[PDB]
Amino acid sequence: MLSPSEIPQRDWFPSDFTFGAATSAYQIEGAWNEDGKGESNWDHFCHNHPERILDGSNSDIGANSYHMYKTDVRLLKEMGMDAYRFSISWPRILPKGTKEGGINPDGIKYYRNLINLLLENGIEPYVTIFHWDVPQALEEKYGGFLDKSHKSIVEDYTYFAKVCFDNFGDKVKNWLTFNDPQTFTSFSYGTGVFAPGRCSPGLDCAYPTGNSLVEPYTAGHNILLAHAEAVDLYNKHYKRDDTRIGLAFDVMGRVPYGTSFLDKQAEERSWDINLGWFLEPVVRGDYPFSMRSLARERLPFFKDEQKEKLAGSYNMLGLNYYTSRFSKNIDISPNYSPVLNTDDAYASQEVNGPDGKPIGPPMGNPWIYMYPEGLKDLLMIMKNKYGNPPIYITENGIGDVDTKETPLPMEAALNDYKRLDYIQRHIATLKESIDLGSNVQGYFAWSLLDNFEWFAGFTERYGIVYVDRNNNCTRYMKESAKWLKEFNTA
Amino acid sequence: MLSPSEIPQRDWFPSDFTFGAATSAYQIEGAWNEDGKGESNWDHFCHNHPERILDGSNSDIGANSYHMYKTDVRLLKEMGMDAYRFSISWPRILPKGTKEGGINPDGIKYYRNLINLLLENGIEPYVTIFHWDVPQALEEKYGGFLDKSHKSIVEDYTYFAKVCFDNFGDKVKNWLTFNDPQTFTSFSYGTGVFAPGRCSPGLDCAYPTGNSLVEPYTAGHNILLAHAEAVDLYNKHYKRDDTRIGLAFDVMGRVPYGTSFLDKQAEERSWDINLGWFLEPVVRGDYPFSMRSLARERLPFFKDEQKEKLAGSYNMLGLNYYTSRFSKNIDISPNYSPVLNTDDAYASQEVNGPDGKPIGPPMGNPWIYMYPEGLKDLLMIMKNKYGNPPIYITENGIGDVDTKETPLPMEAALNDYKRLDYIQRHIATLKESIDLGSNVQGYFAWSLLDNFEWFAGFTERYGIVYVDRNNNCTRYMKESAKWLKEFNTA
Ligand SMILES: OC[C@@H]1[C@@H](O)[C@H](O)[C@@H](O)c2nnnn21
Ligand SMILES: OC[C@@H]1[C@@H](O)[C@H](O)[C@@H](O)c2nnnn21
Ligand SMILES: OC[C@@H]1[C@@H](O)[C@H](O)[C@@H](O)c2nnnn21
Ligand SMILES: OC[C@@H]1[C@@H](O)[C@H](O)[C@@H](O)c2nnnn21
Repeated sequence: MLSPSEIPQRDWFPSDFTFGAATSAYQIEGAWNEDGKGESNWDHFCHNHPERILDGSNSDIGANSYHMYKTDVRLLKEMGMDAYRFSISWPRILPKGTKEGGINPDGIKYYRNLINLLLENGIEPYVTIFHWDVPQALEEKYGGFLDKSHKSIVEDYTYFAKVCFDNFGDKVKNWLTFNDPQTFTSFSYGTGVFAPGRCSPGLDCAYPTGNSLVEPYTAGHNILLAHAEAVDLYNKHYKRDDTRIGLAFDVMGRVPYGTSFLDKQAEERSWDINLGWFLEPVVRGDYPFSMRSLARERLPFFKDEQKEKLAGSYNMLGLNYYTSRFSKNIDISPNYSPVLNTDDAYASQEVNGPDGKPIGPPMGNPWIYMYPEGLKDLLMIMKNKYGNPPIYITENGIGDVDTKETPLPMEAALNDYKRLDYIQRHIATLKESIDLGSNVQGYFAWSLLDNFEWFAGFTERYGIVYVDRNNNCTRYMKESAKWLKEFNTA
Repeated sequence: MLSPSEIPQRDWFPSDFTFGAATSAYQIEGAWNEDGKGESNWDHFCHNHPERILDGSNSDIGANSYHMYKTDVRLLKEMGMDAYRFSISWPRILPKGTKEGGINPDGIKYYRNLINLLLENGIEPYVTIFHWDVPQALEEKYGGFLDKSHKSIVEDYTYFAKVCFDNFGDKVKNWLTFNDPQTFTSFSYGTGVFAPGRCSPGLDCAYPTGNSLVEPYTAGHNILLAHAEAVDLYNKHYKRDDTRIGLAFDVMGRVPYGTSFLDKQAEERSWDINLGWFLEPVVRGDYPFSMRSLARERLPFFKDEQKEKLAGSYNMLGLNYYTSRFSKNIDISPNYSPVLNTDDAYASQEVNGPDGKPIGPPMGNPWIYMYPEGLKDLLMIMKNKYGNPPIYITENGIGDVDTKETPLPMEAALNDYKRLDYIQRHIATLKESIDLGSNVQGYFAWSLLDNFEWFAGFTERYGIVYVDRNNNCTRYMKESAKWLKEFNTA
């Protein structure tokens, strides 16, 4: 519903600016036990706990992109995308997760063929090493990223990254070590809505025998140690002058709930716990002060050698931006006690401001509210506080609800003008942000394809391309994809 | 040192703006054991521990203002001062510190006569109820402001305030319950340089059997409870349309040491622990979040009733401003624990910036560096963050060093061009601050009179009027005083 002169055009942006789409391995690949692939944490969680997926489903098939990857590339090419963000399945490459367990050559051939095909079609691969799919072998051996020794997972992740660099590094110039460390740790070990489904006693998850105040910080610490080890390896033995490594953060914009200075403080604590938790370690080598003061002993300390490896451990940064929240102060008092790790921010995160209105229009699912102004706020924080590094918006989109009780007619799914409007408004925000001096360099639509949306199952469709599961995952371009084609190829 | 067009003029300010000078009872009065007056904490400290005073002195005589108050008023009148800020000696009024012990009629009569003399000369009294002189009887009974009951000291202070309102309130329209709660608690119970001289075991004070991490907060909590109760009493039974009550805070300006956001965070924590510690309770009903997060259990909680009495418990506020520091970050770490309560800010306070130069030129004594910009910064914080309430600069001045090893010749002491330049520059800053929207309404030069400068004894002269103690405490106007007379009466 933007007027014609407000619709973004490709020539608003630099010639070397990048437009792409994004997927992740567990969400699209299927072929969960084919050609030597080992079980993952998510295979295990979905198979043993279908009650913890909203529609009882799994990603045994997904979008069948293991078998249908060629048509994925054709879609990207037809839309004139500059790049494709996808992830590598750790267990597909290393079925037992370790060096000892062996490299799976069919796993390697799959990603090799995908990468070469993208490149022969003029499409740049942006490769996520880890997008939440831990080999179940490692989960059973030492709990994966829960590894209390801060050694085994770091070595096993580092070797995995090495295998990717050896086998794909000659063709891949853009790596991201981790995707959404914050969501992964908080949801897997805090609320337990993600595999393996752990949380404190008294809380509603599959395994209420963890600790929602400690385990998320343990896993987060292991993620940062792993990231720093992998980047140290990459810089020393793999990086060339035109290649880049980083990681991608999930981030909601934060706006103070009211005019009180207390809500400004709340807002700052909220940026810190969401983004700062992982950003500040890679920028300066330690967690934010606020988190140290509030989580205290539950947040591990780094060795000085590890801080050195952490500080400056990126050439670029990914931001996965979807929505924003109002941050409202909570005082420290004997009547409040944190239950979840995210409660350490002493701030409630509200959809509705003091007027009772949502921060922006609802996009249809339980959590996405359209607030492009938050993207601008975030890019200005990256510019003015964190050194203005090269930024890619590695995910941005909405999920159309499609359930057994309230089906989404294919016709309505394809006429996705709500998604299109949302994409247009966020892209236009990026131009406004560039004009203000943001070092943002690209934008990736989250979801080339309708796919398995984690604990939501297939109840939400995020694709710019529809996937008919009743057929054989046949792909049809939605209106959003048709505009992106027009946009890129004018 | 200011050029002619830069020297402030009286018509730079509104016609109802207030220029004055300031003293305190223990510092000027003398007559320490006369006319029924009870012993105070400072009598006890100086007499029993002369080794803790730099020149071994006491204020048995002070500037002899108990006997010489008439010439104090004559001096104020000659200078055209609109107002005089002085304090009431708790033990001069209530020798045992309680209702039980009785009111001392000669004490009442003294302050009655001073107040009446000031008013018939057209000088408005600004009366500080407590400027650090606790009746020693209360110190011996329950530790004074250390009272772990949070009850006895509150009742005794509130009764003291009631006696002041009952006996002087018909003539006094401007009351300050407390002077420098931060300095008083930190120096009395943290570093122990002030009476009664308490600090943690291992530290250099007269009685290293306290707790520098706890006692200052206990004392601070009792001060705030006493303030709230006295103001509640005042509002209910004594306040009129044209009268006002508040308190006065010591505050150094804070500037980030470097360009790093970490030093901006350190700067904020420093404002919080210096100013916010006592300001935020009277503004909103609780301590700053940063202090609760860092001091934790060492900082007591308020009852809901107490929070309600505290919030908005002022019609005006005093700021005692002399200097500023650079605030430099200190990370939370296993290799650092606070020793003094002020270490809870996790910031070092530096005189010299990263270029090795001082924040501003030294004024002569150990701690005062001239930085009038810091006053403007402080006034903008009061304006923008804390509601822009009516503000009086209730102290501003410098101390001229005068010692047995390096005497200050009387002529050099009277030609106090360094003091005059400092006073002129800060009054100029107030003009600039008012145009920027500050609700500042007056300025009081600290020290009508050369007086007893606490642990420094008589080694520092802060007067605009010189006091010759080798004669009969005879007063001579310095050049600062002469310029102020010209400024006020031109
Ligand atoms: O999968 C659920 C999604 C995550 O993908 C996002 O990272 C997260 O910010 C969010 N908030 N609520 N639900 N979610
Ligand atoms: O929830 C929608 C998408 C998920 O599908 C992605 O896997 C995840 O990386 C992400 N983070 N923020 N929101 N998302
Ligand atoms: O004596 C030292 C002086 C005290 O006497 C002042 O009253 C106090 O506010 C201050 N802070 N820094 N140094 N001091
Ligand atoms: O140290 C100089 C003066 C003391 O003489 C005053 O008693 C005190 O109220 C104050 N606070 N700030 N600086 N000072």
